Amino acid sequence: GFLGAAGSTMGAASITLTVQARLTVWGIKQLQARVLAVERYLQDQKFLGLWGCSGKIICCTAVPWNSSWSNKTFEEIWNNMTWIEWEREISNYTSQIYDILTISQTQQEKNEKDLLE
Amino acid sequence: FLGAAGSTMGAASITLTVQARQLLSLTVWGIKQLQARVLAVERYLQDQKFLGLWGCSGKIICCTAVPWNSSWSNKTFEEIWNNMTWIEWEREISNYTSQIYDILTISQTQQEKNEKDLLE
Amino acid sequence: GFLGAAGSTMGAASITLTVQARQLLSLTVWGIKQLQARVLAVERYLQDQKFLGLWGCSGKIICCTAVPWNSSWSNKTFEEIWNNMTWIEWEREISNYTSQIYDILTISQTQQEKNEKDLLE
Amino acid sequence: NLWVTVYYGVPVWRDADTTLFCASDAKAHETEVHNVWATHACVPTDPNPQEMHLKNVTENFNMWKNNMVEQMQEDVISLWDQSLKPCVKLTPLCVTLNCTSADDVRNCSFNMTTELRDKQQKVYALFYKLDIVPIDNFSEYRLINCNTSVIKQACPKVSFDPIPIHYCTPAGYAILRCNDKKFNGTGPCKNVSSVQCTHGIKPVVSTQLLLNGSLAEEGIIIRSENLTNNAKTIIVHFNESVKINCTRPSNNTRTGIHIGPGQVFYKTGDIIGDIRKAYCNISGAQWHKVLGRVANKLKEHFNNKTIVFKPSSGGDPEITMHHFNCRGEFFYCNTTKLFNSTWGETRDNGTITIPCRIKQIINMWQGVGQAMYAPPIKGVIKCLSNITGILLTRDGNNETFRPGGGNIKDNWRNELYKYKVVQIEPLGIAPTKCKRR
Amino acid sequence: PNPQEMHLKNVTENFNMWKNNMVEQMQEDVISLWDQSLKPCVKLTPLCV
Amino acid sequence: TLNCTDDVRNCSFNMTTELRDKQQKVY
Amino acid sequence: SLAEEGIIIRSENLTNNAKTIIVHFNESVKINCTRPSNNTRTGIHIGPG
Amino acid sequence: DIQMTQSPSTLSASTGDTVRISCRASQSITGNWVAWYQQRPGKAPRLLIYRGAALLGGVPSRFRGSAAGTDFTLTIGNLQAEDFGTFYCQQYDTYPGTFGQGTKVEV
Amino acid sequence: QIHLVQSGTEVKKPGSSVTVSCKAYGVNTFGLYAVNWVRQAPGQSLEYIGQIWRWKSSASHHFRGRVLISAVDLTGSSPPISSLEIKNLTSDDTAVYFCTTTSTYDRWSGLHHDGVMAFSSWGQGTLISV
Amino acid sequence: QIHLVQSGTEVKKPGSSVTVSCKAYGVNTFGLYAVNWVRQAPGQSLEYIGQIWRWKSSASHHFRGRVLISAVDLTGSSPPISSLEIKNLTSDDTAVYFCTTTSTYDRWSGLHHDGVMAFSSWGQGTLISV
Ligand SMILES: *[C@@H]1O[C@H](CO)[C@@H](O[C@@H]2O[C@H](CO)[C@@H](O[C@@H]3O[C@H](CO[C@H]4O[C@H](CO[C@H]5O[C@H](CO)[C@@H](O)[C@H](O)[C@@H]5O[C@H]5O[C@H](CO)[C@@H](O)[C@H](O)[C@@H]5O)[C@@H](O)[C@H](O[C@H]5O[C@H](CO)[C@@H](O)[C@H](O)[C@@H]5O)[C@@H]4O)[C@@H](O)[C@H](O[C@H]4O[C@H](CO)[C@@H](O)[C@H](O)[C@@H]4O[C@H]4O[C@H](CO)[C@@H](O)[C@H](O)[C@@H]4O[C@H]4O[C@H](CO)[C@@H](O)[C@H](O)[C@@H]4O)[C@@H]3O)[C@H](O)[C@H]2NC(C)=O)[C@H](O)[C@H]1NC(C)=O
Ligand SMILES: *[C@@H]1O[C@H](CO)[C@@H](O[C@@H]2O[C@H](CO)[C@@H](O[C@@H]3O[C@H](CO[C@H]4O[C@H](CO[C@H]5O[C@H](CO)[C@@H](O)[C@H](O)[C@@H]5O[C@H]5O[C@H](CO)[C@@H](O)[C@H](O)[C@@H]5O)[C@@H](O)[C@H](O)[C@@H]4O)[C@@H](O)[C@H](O[C@H]4O[C@H](CO)[C@@H](O)[C@H](O)[C@@H]4O[C@H]4O[C@H](CO)[C@@H](O)[C@H](O)[C@@H]4O[C@H]4O[C@H](CO)[C@@H](O)[C@H](O)[C@@H]4O)[C@@H]3O)[C@H](O)[C@H]2NC(C)=O)[C@H](O)[C@H]1NC(C)=O
Ligand SMILES: *[C@@H]1O[C@H](CO)[C@@H](O[C@@H]2O[C@H](CO)[C@@H](O[C@@H]3O[C@H](CO[C@H]4O[C@H](CO)[C@@H](O)[C@H](O)[C@@H]4O)[C@@H](O)[C@H](O[C@H]4O[C@H](CO)[C@@H](O)[C@H](O)[C@@H]4O[C@H]4O[C@H](CO)[C@@H](O)[C@H](O)[C@@H]4O)[C@@H]3O)[C@H](O)[C@H]2NC(C)=O)[C@H](O)[C@H]1NC(C)=O
Ligand SMILES: *[C@@H]1O[C@H](CO)[C@@H](O[C@@H]2O[C@H](CO)[C@@H](O[C@@H]3O[C@H](CO)[C@@H](O)[C@H](O)[C@@H]3O)[C@H](O)[C@H]2NC(C)=O)[C@H](O)[C@H]1NC(C)=O
Ligand SMILES: *[C@@H]1O[C@H](CO)[C@@H](O[C@@H]2O[C@H](CO)[C@@H](O[C@@H]3O[C@H](CO)[C@@H](O)[C@H](O)[C@@H]3O)[C@H](O)[C@H]2NC(C)=O)[C@H](O)[C@H]1NC(C)=O
Ligand SMILES: *[C@@H]1O[C@H](CO)[C@@H](O[C@@H]2O[C@H](CO)[C@@H](O[C@@H]3O[C@H](CO)[C@@H](O)[C@H](O)[C@@H]3O)[C@H](O)[C@H]2NC(C)=O)[C@H](O)[C@H]1NC(C)=O
Ligand SMILES: *[C@@H]1O[C@H](CO)[C@@H](O)[C@H](O)[C@H]1NC(C)=O
Ligand SMILES: *[C@@H]1O[C@H](CO)[C@@H](O)[C@H](O)[C@H]1NC(C)=O
Ligand SMILES: *[C@@H]1O[C@H](CO)[C@@H](O)[C@H](O)[C@H]1NC(C)=O
Ligand SMILES: *[C@@H]1O[C@H](CO)[C@@H](O)[C@H](O)[C@H]1NC(C)=O
Ligand SMILES: *[C@@H]1O[C@H](CO)[C@@H](O)[C@H](O)[C@H]1NC(C)=O
Ligand SMILES: *[C@@H]1O[C@H](CO)[C@@H](O)[C@H](O)[C@H]1NC(C)=O
Ligand SMILES: *[C@@H]1O[C@H](CO)[C@@H](O)[C@H](O)[C@H]1NC(C)=O
Ligand SMILES: *[C@@H]1O[C@H](CO)[C@@H](O)[C@H](O)[C@H]1NC(C)=O
Ligand SMILES: *[C@@H]1O[C@H](CO)[C@@H](O)[C@H](O)[C@H]1NC(C)=O
Ligand SMILES: *[C@@H]1O[C@H](CO)[C@@H](O)[C@H](O)[C@H]1NC(C)=O
Ligand SMILES: *[C@@H]1O[C@H](CO)[C@@H](O)[C@H](O)[C@H]1NC(C)=O
Ligand SMILES: *[C@@H]1O[C@H](CO)[C@@H](O)[C@H](O)[C@H]1NC(C)=O
Ligand SMILES: *[C@@H]1O[C@H](CO)[C@@H](O)[C@H](O)[C@H]1NC(C)=O
Ligand SMILES: *[C@@H]1O[C@H](CO)[C@@H](O)[C@H](O)[C@H]1NC(C)=O
Ligand SMILES: *[C@@H]1O[C@H](CO)[C@@H](O)[C@H](O)[C@H]1NC(C)=O
Ligand SMILES: *[C@@H]1O[C@H](CO)[C@@H](O)[C@H](O)[C@H]1NC(C)=O
Repeated sequence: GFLGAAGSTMGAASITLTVQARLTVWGIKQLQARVLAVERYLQDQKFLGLWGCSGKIICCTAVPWNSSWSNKTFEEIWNNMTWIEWEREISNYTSQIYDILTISQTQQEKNEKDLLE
Repeated sequence: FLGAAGSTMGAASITLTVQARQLLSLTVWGIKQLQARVLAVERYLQDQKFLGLWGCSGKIICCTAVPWNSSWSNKTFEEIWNNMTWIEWEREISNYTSQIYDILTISQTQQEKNEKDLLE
Repeated sequence: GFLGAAGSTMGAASITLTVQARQLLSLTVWGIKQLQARVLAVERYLQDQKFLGLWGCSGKIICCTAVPWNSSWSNKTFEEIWNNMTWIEWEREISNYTSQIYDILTISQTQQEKNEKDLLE
Repeated sequence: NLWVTVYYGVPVWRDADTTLFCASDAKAHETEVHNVWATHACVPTDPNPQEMHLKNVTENFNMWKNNMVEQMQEDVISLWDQSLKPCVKLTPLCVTLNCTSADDVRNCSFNMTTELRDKQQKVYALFYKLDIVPIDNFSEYRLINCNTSVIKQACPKVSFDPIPIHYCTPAGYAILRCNDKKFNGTGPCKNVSSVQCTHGIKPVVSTQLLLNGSLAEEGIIIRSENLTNNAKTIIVHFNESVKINCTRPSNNTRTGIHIGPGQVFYKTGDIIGDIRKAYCNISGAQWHKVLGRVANKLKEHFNNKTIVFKPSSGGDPEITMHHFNCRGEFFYCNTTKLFNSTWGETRDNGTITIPCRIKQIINMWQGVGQAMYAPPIKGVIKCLSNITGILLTRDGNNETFRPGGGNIKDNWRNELYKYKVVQIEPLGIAPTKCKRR
Repeated sequence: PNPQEMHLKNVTENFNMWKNNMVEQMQEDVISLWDQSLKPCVKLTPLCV
Repeated sequence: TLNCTDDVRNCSFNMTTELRDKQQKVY
Repeated sequence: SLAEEGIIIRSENLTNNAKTIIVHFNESVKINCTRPSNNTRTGIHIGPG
Repeated sequence: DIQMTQSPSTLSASTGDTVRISCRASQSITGNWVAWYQQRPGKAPRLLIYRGAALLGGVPSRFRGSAAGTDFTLTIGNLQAEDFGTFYCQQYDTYPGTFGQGTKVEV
Repeated sequence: QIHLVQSGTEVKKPGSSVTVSCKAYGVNTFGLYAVNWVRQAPGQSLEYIGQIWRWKSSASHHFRGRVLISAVDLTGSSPPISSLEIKNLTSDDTAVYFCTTTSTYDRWSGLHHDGVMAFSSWGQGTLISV
Repeated sequence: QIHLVQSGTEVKKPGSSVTVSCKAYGVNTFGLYAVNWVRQAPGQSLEYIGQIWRWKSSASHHFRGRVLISAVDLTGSSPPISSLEIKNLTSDDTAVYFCTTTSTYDRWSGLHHDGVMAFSSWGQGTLISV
């Protein structure tokens, strides 16, 4: 999660994805926050690993883009639309895309195991 | 997750991936959830540490170059995968899990050393 | 435990780095003294992997990087780095260029990912 | 020609301080009877010892800047305090005592509350002279810990039996053990070793003599923060442990009275049989042998001057008497017979019987810990302990060494002197010839 | 919001009602909930007269 | 109950002491 | 903290008079408060410690 | 074995005049094993900088250092009267440690 | 804090042996400290004579066999003491002599490196004329 | 809750200028809400006239230059007021004008995007005959 260049359109912002890194009242406020942050990071990586994208900031996949998600061309998506606007546009089809990505990675793993006989 | 726990290994193995844990998204009960969450995080991280040391960093089904010793099981492939379930199998090979873990780690070490040697 | 070959020079120790390989780990006063330790260790391990992943390794004990060795970091040649130098001594020698090396590795992995995406067209 | 290569798991470490959790033995609360040290909560259970000898590794140890001893101090104080929260509060008997005046006990009478808030009962209780301060025949008195704090009784099931407590370390850290003989606790260490868990440090609290501790390997070791400074206590460690036998040979009666709803206050009623002073027996030959060895070791560090042990100057019984805990009854012994000699050597070789005075209003920690009241123990109590060290305090031709003196931490500095908390950094960058991403 | 159950087909599991730890945990939780619910309440120590 | 005689009031009350038996008059 | 360019009026609902108008100043008035009486603190003992 | 030389053999400046004292080595000190000293007349040397650019406690923050290969420099922002004196350049990267000649700063 | 004091000032005939003493106030022990002996010529730069580090004595090649360095740590009466004994004095030794101690406790301080260290605490100095 | 009331029914001679005023009871500010003007011809479907969104006013291409949208937010006396002025009235302007306010606070509501929004609250409506 790198805010900044967040009003920048997708084409300009994707380039600017960069180096990610480099009892008391306050006693439990720190611990609960730390546990929640750890659980959220491990869920983001849990999703990212199921698609074969573990350890990759920009991951390409073999899932064709259905037009039911959007019939907006590459230039229209990447030249005059920001990331928040895009994720609002495709906010209804995130679960379906997650399922398709998981199924595609499963198919790729099965095919890889088959080719190894 | 335990679904298809009565299916023989071969039949279930295809169903291990049909659903792959996808699409998740100071009182008496305060301590319970915190301890549970920390324990679950630690256990999941430990499972990945074992799974990562063998080269299977992000693979649900991971092939390995370790040959199957016959002392671990003399049973043939069809006798393992057609008339045996996962609980029965892991009970059968319950004494050789530590040894197999060590052999997997050693094999991945050998593969990584050979890969580094080739790059030189 | 990662600390076994600690007086051994880096050349001899690097063999024993993978021998260990961390192969197997298979509200009272002590109630919080363990929970805090658990959370701190978990997040420290996750930070180590997050650094390791950003460089493209993500699960390799000995990870190979395409970054050339700048001479300002160390003018010492490979033999006198690996035959008369231990790991603590080495990391003390290069203690001033760890942040720069981290940044260079992250930039290099970003460049390699961009090239991989460009080749895929 | 050379390219960066990243290694994970390198033997690189730094000094650090963190929270070390407990790991008691499988006995839990000593087969499940509540210990004041809460040793079933030391959830870790210590099954196997993993150690590694760090070859060709020299690490600098400074036992006087260890944070392990301070963590032990805080943990022990917190465990002691938390065991007294459930127990009875003894505010009803901060009351004027009509003590019979002309043995150390005193027959005192006072009006004490009953289970009913309306009614009051007159109570007769035998209070020790050490727990009584004159109010200023039948003079009027009051308990000593009345103008400072409110005392709390000890729960009947809570047992003060020091059982070993291990200080283990979280993942990503390690504990360095010195394993080096005759270690002064301050300097280089040649066979440093990496352990996950410390040995069992018994939380034994004592003032002038360290009992039941870990005893040295090859000789008597003298450890002081600053030898020139006379305000720095000299901690002596023993190759061999002198044996002390402490008894209270008087059968005592605890007669619980009800001072509220469900609150029973246990008082000493009378002695069934002879009245016998408490004492501790120490063999003269063994004690004088060990004291001669200590005198020689002190001559080594003190310019070969004649070493004169002299009895403690005086003050509070806690400060200037050997204090310990036999079976839940706290003793305050006179060590004047023990520490009285000049070397460079009393020729007695028989048992040394030293008087002791039992107390009940206990303040083990000088204000930082709570004040408690120890209920009497019914039968005669006998405890068999080995002394493994001394705490001396030199005062400014010869050097004189009063016994006792020190902080509470000095009891555990003979235990945690060789352990060092160390943080492991597993990432490493080295130049190698791989060249591939 | 939703049950999220699933039926383990061809799975036989042995149940012992009298060695369940869930009931012991329920007892401890209920006792603790009563205990904490009465801490911020009147003490009625004057009534013992 | 106070026996009183930001304008202060000089109140008199007899209250507890370190000893539960004895009470001290306080001004 | 004091405002940057001008005095700012912040109310939850201006029309409602039960909502407290909050005024922010871009200039801070200085207040000097003093209690000029030499006072004596005498500590009596009401219990053990 | 490594001979370290100091750029300005003597220097001239006054209060408020920041001076850059430079130093060069016979080899490449990539570990930044260089230390800086000040010697007032009739007194012992005082350590100001260790490990290239690290400051001791009790040393004014006006003193700062930089490390770049064989070039090591010492800068004194807002030079003051007590700062005047001979400055030394030391290397402890290899045995034995070696000192630069000197840089006298005078009014 | 820490204060280093040396043994006054001596003027001796050539060929004699001079002993300079170094009494370290504030040093808990020479196990965690290293005494480094350096000499300053009347107009020249400072030179390095030798050291004791972890109770091991060493001197630079120029001073090998011609100097002796000894040290004893805390006693009841005296602080840690270090002694520099030059043998066969010559007119070239007309220089101020300094005694220095640095904390070699933590390996990541940067003041020390493989036994070759900076100089953190400086004594008054014993000018020697001959 | 939220209630919108408008000026009232008016009869105008063709060529005149009519102003419809909309007062929003329950809108904390027009910085967070957005006022959208809607006309409904007798029997026909609803049309879109113009809006003020984030204190920026715009109108549909059909109505550009023939309409003004103005608004002022909360004051001590009156709730936020929005005004609809139709210059150069013609017989085609006989429709039940409506006032709407939609909450544009959170971007993930779905009621709005890029300044084009669904109408959540509807005013009473002022029939205009000309
Ligand atoms: C918290 O802090 C916040 C700031 O930090 C603060 O925000 C501020 O809020 C105030 C409100 O309280 C804002 O001030 C108001 O802004 C309104 C919007 O103004 C914009 O739009 C108009 C109209 O723009 C159209 O027309 C012009 C000219 O033709 C074009 O150039 C435009 O492009 C646009 O045209 C398009 O749209 C048309 C349809 O509308 C189409 O037909 C057309 O084809 C196009 O598509 C502009 O005029 C405004 O520009 C102004 O500023 C520029 C320079 O910046 C000037 O050059 C210019 O002359 C303008 O002054 C702007 O772009 C205003 O409508 C509103 O004005 C009313 O109030 C002022 C007093 O302040 C009056 O003087 C004025 O006459 C208006 O009063 C009328 O409306 C009220 C509302 O009902 C009536 O009650 C009143 O009776 C009066 O009606 C009469 O006149 C009308 C015509 O004026 C007429 O139609 C009626 O029928 C009747 O005769 C006011 O200025 C302010 O901007 C905010 N500031 C910021 C930074 O956000 C917030 O309030 C604070 N919160 C609280 C709780 O306090
Ligand atoms: C806790 O416990 C730990 C251990 O358990 C404990 O650690 C111990 O600390 C002891 C200190 O209290 C320590 O004992 C001292 O050790 C000193 C080091 O000894 C080594 O080096 C010397 C010198 O080696 C030179 O020289 C020889 C001979 O030429 C040569 O063979 C060597 O290779 C080396 O030469 C190299 O260096 C030269 C420069 O020095 C160079 O010129 C050469 O070319 C070459 O490069 C050896 O001789 C030893 O054998 C060791 O190898 C040691 O110096 C010191 O001796 C002093 O004390 C003795 C009594 O114990 C005296 O008998 C002795 O004479 C010394 O006393 C002189 O110095 C003191 C210092 O102030 C002075 O006050 C005295 O008056 C006296 O001066 C006079 O004599 C000297 C000559 O001796 C003259 O020069 C003067 O001018 C005067 O006339 C101690 O022996 C012990 O080793 C250490 N143990 C361990 C295991 O670590 C720790 O201290 C404890 N903690 C506490 C708080 O107690
Ligand atoms: C900041 O603070 C102000 C002042 O407190 C507040 O303004 C008030 O807003 C509320 C909105 O919830 C207003 O309540 C509504 O007002 C309208 C019109 O009000 C005017 O006219 C009435 C009658 O003459 C006057 O009393 C009033 O003072 C105004 O002059 C009323 O039409 C509404 O009627 C509803 O109330 C009935 C009970 O009284 C309900 O049975 C019913 O819900 C009525 O609404 C129904 O009417 C529709 C037909 O028109 C019908 O089809 C629907 O079914 C609908 O349910 C209601 O009283 C209140 O008047 C405002 N007060 C003032 C002084 O202006 C702001 O809202 C507040 N801001 C924020 C952000 O909270
Ligand atoms: C030093 O250690 C010795 C032994 O390690 C301690 O002596 C032992 O003390 C325990 C309790 O403190 C005794 O156990 C108790 O015995 C009584 C009487 O039989 C019994 O009623 C209790 O339930 C409990 O079992 C134990 O017998 C005793 N052992 C010996 C040999 O004396 C000693 O107390 C320690 N010293 C200090 C100061 O802690
Ligand atoms: C190489 O890395 C080491 C890593 O520690 C650097 O040492 C550190 O240097 C900084 C900069 O001077 C020190 O911070 C300063 O500390 C002083 C203490 O008096 C303080 O007054 C200043 O305000 C500032 O915070 C830091 O303490 C020091 N750390 C250690 C352990 O020595 C060193 O500077 C690096 N080398 C170069 C050439 O940058
Ligand atoms: C251990 O305790 C002794 C005694 O308290 C400490 O020795 C004292 O050290 C201080 C330095 O902090 C000495 O003060 C300095 O002495 C020199 C020489 O007199 C003087 O020029 C300075 O102005 C300053 O006064 C002090 O004299 C010395 N006292 C004695 C009698 O030895 C020692 O520092 C402590 N050691 C540790 C481990 O801290
Ligand atoms: C769109 O495509 C995805 C996969 O590419 C598919 O799952 C989904 O059913 C498709 N939707 C429609 C409406 O065809
Ligand atoms: C986009 O695709 C949809 C159906 O998938 C179609 O109705 C629409 O006309 C397309 N738009 C363009 C610009 O091709
Ligand atoms: C994106 O769309 C807006 C409005 O539709 C348009 O003004 C802009 O020119 C478009 N982007 C590009 C690069 O043309
Ligand atoms: C079984 O074979 C493996 C190699 O795959 C070997 O490492 C292991 O030692 C063998 N088992 C026994 C009991 O020798
Ligand atoms: C499993 O083994 C039994 C042994 O008799 C055999 O009858 C059965 O057919 C085997 N399972 C399958 C699926 O063939
Ligand atoms: C530093 O690197 C240069 C090569 O540019 C080499 O000639 C020189 O010997 C090196 N010095 C050291 C001390 O490694
Ligand atoms: C390390 O360097 C020293 C001196 O440069 C050399 O004598 C030694 O041989 C080197 N190490 C090894 C293992 O050769
Ligand atoms: C103390 O008790 C005795 C008898 O028990 C009684 O005679 C005497 O008056 C009492 N003294 C006080 C001060 O109450
Ligand atoms: C350190 O200990 C090991 C075994 O504990 C022993 O073999 C070794 O000799 C010791 N170190 C030295 C220097 O003797
Ligand atoms: C202590 O160790 C042994 C007994 O374990 C004893 O024989 C030896 O003489 C003693 N050492 C000393 C301090 O003299
Ligand atoms: C010791 O005293 C207790 C206290 O009642 C008594 O029960 C026991 O019999 C006594 N023992 C002897 C030997 O008299
Ligand atoms: C202490 O008791 C033990 C065993 O009970 C005995 O061996 C020893 O001699 C006794 N010591 C004295 C001084 O009585
Ligand atoms: C002295 O008693 C303790 C009690 O725990 C025991 O551990 C120790 O071994 C005894 N001393 C000797 C020399 O046996
Ligand atoms: C204080 O004590 C006196 C007797 O000593 C008593 O008469 C008085 O009533 C007490 N104070 C109050 C407020 O009752
Ligand atoms: C804001 O700026 C300064 C206060 O720092 C003052 O001169 C000016 O009048 C202020 N503005 C208002 C509206 O108070
Ligand atoms: C005010 O009174 C207090 C109370 O004793 C005293 O300590 C202080 O010095 C007085 N100050 C002046 C200025 O008189």
